[PDB]
Amino acid sequence: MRGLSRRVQAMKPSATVAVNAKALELRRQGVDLVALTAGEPDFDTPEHVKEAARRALAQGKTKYAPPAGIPELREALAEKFRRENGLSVTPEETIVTVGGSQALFNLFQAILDPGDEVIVLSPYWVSYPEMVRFAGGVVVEVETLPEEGFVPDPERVRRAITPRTKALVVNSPNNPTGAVYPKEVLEALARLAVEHDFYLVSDEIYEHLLYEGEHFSPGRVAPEHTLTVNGAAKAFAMTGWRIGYACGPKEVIKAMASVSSQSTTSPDTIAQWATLEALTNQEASRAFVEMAREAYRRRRDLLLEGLTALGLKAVRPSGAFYVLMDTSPIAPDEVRAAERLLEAGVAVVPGTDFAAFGHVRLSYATSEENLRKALERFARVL
Amino acid sequence: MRGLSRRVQAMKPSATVAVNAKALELRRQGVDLVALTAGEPDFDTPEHVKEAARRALAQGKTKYAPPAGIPELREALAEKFRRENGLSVTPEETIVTVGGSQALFNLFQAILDPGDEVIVLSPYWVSYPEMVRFAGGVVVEVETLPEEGFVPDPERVRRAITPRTKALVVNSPNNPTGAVYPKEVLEALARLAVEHDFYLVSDEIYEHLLYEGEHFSPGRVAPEHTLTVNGAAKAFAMTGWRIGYACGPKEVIKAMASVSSQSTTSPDTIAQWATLEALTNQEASRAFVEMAREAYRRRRDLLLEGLTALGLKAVRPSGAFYVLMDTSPIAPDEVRAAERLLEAGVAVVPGTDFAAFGHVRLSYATSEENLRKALERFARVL
Ligand SMILES: *Cc1c(COP(=O)(O)O)cnc(C)c1O
Ligand SMILES: *Cc1c(COP(=O)(O)O)cnc(C)c1O
Repeated sequence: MRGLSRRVQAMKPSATVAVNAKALELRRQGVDLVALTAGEPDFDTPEHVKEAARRALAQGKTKYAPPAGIPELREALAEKFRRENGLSVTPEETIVTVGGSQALFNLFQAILDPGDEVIVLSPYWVSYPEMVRFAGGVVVEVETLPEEGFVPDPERVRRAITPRTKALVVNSPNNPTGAVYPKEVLEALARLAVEHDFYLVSDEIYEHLLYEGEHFSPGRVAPEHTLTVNGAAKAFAMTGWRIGYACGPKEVIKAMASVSSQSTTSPDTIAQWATLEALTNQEASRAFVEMAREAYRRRRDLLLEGLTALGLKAVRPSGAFYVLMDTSPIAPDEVRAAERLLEAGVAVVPGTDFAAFGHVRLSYATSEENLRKALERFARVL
Repeated sequence: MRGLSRRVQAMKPSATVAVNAKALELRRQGVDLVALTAGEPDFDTPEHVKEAARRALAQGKTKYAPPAGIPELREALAEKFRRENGLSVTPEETIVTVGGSQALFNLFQAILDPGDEVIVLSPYWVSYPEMVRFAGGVVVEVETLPEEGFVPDPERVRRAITPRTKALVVNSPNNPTGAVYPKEVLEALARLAVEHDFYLVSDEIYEHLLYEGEHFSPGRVAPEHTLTVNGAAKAFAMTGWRIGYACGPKEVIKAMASVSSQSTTSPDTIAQWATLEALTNQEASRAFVEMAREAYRRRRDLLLEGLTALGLKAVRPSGAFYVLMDTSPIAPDEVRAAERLLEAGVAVVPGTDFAAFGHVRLSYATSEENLRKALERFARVL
């Protein structure tokens, strides 16, 4: 018999896609749009990393690599996690994946049985519920509030814990809120995992995109319960290279490697060698990170000042490059609001898919010139 | 609760790993071993491919690409499948993946529900039964005989069909046997798919490594029932770039792309542009393929002659770069024969994991000198 499987037919339709279609038809008819939808840095990948790629090519490093990644990179990862994050991990507790997205995918496939529950904090990155459901898991949502700066309340999270809880996903700095969680909150969440016996999944890919505060890794207090996900995508403008990495409990890391061996085999060899350089040449990478950080901060300040002048509400973010704007004064709901802005000449992402109802996500990974234009168009709508 | 999923724990041990452990121990204690274990070309990837990669780097093509692959590549794939395989496909019925292995992985996740049966023809590539069982499928084995040149009998396959049969996997040229199936057998297998309503999965990655006969794609006779898997890995010596592709029913291709968006997002962008060059620059690419076919042919003949003179049995291969050798005159089983050969100074792959019992896989993807050096060491195990 023919026909698709139940797991693939169950995939929910994105609201972001429908808005995006209307954006394309407008472009076709000559309409000038300013896009504030980018989920990746506007800067190109730094030359020290590109150069390392060129060397690998000439050195003929074009053969299959081990499922968990070339050993040199696994060693550099153990160094990065300890030095930058205060995490006590060995090279064997590290893994290279096809982007941080595959680390999360392999992780869920490795720890979830049909029926297992995963607590997610809304607004959340679109992929979390999809991944949990594709592995037969049950999504249990806990909401963070705008009035609380979108920082989780440990008390609201405890109420979502049941005998079936397998994991808790935390993402700080956060996409789409841009919130940075204080160390006290993160320690409180780690404590819940220890007491209730479940995994704490910490998505930290935005660690270097920080404007105020400190990036705390919960793996510092509960290493055997925490699975730290990270990658080179957002920090070094390497989204198209597809290189991510994680660390955590030996048996879980080993399980994730077995999944890669039956699916992707191993990440692109040239990209693994280029990433080793990004981690080893701290001087050149630090220079790129500081340059991007100062640029994003100027862009963020400019945006918030403008939004405030227009009377538009948006919680001030401390990390990443996003801003959740309240659309109440523009329309009754975020989808209708996003369509109105398109007609005004500004492309935004509706908050529907992130569970950020009544809000729209704005990205400041664009030039200041583009941010000023958008603010002008916002004024016209009001 | 903490712990691993059943799907990850269901994966059983490999005989290849166990013998490779002793092989690494001997290499460690100053032992010289000739390796005939390679599953990838010994040639480095051609310069024009490397050159397309450098251009992409210099042009800033390092951003996220669409889930099914960049539009330029999907269009080139349609042409390749039409021109080389006589398949009538559109760019929309085409998909780019992270290696041919991911194409197969996403396929089974998209079409298999727990209990659905898949028919594999033994000896088979180690990954087939792994991917089927991971998706909840049930493996049904149909044996191919050495006396029949490892070519399948449609009648034997027919007897294996039940109401629960979801797919049939065909691999020609074959790994590990090296057999090339005749157009008539492929047509017969395709018709069983249409007659009994199920999917025919055709793994054609070795299509260009053919010494005698013609390559036939069963998709020509059963388009609505056939998923054709291929890739740049073996033909253009690009195993480390991780780029594969497939074509087939529009709705299946669409479901495979959704699995990608939730896991790997999209294959490495630099590698996608490089692959486009390997498909469009026909003159440079054919020159490489022809040069490789010539070399593989010389090595094959050299190997078979040496085996025959030694009094060892082996079915003459028509494609790929493998040879299954009968280990009866050496040891009771293939694992012990593999261990005796190691001590004689030769590393080979036991046939256990491919279900090729009493046989050992030899790879001639190395220099003639190494092949000669290996045959010479074979005298010590008679
Ligand atoms: C970008 C991102 C990731 C991973 O991205 P990759 O491109 O797959 O490395 C994971 N989590 C969040 C919240 C992200 O924004
Ligand atoms: C090498 C191979 C593949 C795919 O390899 P990728 O490196 O993932 O492109 C598929 N089938 C067989 C039989 C192979 O030998």
